[PDB]
Amino acid sequence: GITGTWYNQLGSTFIVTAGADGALTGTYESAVGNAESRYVLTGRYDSAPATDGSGTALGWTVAWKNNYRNAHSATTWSGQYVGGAEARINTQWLLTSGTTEANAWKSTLVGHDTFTKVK
Amino acid sequence: AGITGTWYAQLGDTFIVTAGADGALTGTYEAAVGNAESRYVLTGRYDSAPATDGSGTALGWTVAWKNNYRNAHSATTWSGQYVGGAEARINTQWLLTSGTTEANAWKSTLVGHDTFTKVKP
Amino acid sequence: AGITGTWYAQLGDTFIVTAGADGALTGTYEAAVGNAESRYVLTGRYDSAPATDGSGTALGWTVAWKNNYRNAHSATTWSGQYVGGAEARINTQWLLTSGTTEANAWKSTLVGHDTFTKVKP
Amino acid sequence: AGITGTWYAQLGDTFIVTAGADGALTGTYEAAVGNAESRYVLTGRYDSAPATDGSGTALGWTVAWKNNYRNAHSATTWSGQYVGGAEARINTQWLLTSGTTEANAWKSTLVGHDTFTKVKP
Repeated sequence: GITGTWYNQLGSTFIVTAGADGALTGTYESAVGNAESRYVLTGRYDSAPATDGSGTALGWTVAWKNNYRNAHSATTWSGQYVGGAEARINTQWLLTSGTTEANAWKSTLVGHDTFTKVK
Repeated sequence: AGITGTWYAQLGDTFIVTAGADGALTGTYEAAVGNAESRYVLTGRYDSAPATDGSGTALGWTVAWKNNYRNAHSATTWSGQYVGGAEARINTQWLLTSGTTEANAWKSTLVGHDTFTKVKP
Repeated sequence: AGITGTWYAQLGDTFIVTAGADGALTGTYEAAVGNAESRYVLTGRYDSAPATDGSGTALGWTVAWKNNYRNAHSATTWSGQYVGGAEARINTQWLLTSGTTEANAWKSTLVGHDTFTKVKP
Repeated sequence: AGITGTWYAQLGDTFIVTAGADGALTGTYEAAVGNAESRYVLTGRYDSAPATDGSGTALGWTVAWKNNYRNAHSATTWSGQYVGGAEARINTQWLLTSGTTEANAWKSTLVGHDTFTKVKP
């Protein structure tokens, strides 16, 4: 259910491959923030989920550095894939910026993203 | 250079990571228990060209809590920064999401924080 | 300010709040079931002089999950912003902390999000 | 009785709180250098009849960052538990939401953690 292209509510495009033993690999393209073009993503998912109607736990990380720019920051998404006719990946995310020690307390933004298979 | 090696959490957990020249993090996370049955694959990303100014290096990684022995139907992501020097640290916040039914989705995700050091607590 | 009145969560919950002239939020939160054992005191604060540039109005509140009928030994805080207009919303993220032993403190806190609207979902 | 008094954050901030018989938290938060332009109203709730099994006492509170002297158009909520004994502490996680435009809403909310103690660190 997981492998393929996913779209967030704000325009961002997540292209992922789910490996048979739990690897997530792919690319992320953000429509907002200090970002441009595509960024490598890597993560993990539960490759043997329950069959009781539960979602499939997963997570991945993007470091906001590519050949175009470097935002000195990284976002992790943690959530679950929910299959069926209206399939979705429901996430919460943490975006941590590299900071000085004086600004560490404000290094990390939190949010949520629901991804769907259609725009 | 600074990131690659072994890191210890405040409560006994250990992880060993290699930081690739182009931003990959790969390694193993070992829950406090200490045995093989408590070792899990870790994968993530870091800023491989960080600011050269005394600021942290941004990073994140994921562990799905499934290995050859156990499966919690859960995954944790840590988001943070590495701070180098005599008392080097990785300061993180994490989210642990469990697979749930739709009715219980509201209570799927735990949040916390952890500081990792190069020496045991 | 547009905050005073009734708000509805995505999953059935209702709260009724008064926003005081000097930044107080006071009211009652009613869990989705809306029976008589589902009402709890809420208290919080908001920006009583927000920006006039089109920005939202920052606010937060807490409910401790104890009333005359039951005690869940837990508390939720919501942090967010009020957005006024034809489709007014309060956009929030929340943290629900349960009383735990030290051993289980790592799993004490759930995180989530909710959007409150002036009409039912 | 355990909660009422002065608490110190790791970073230098101070707050003074009274815990009411029926679950109210009321007080003042001081972000250094505390004189007045640094003092803010805090209000929240706590579990006034916590479990007797060794669990912490759940609580939460909000500060909107406006006073008679300044206004940051933001609000922080802390969610945590009070743990009593010789080394009493309030262990929290917090959310700080700023008023934003709709375009900037995605970056409206900071997350962190604060452990408060009865002696300054």
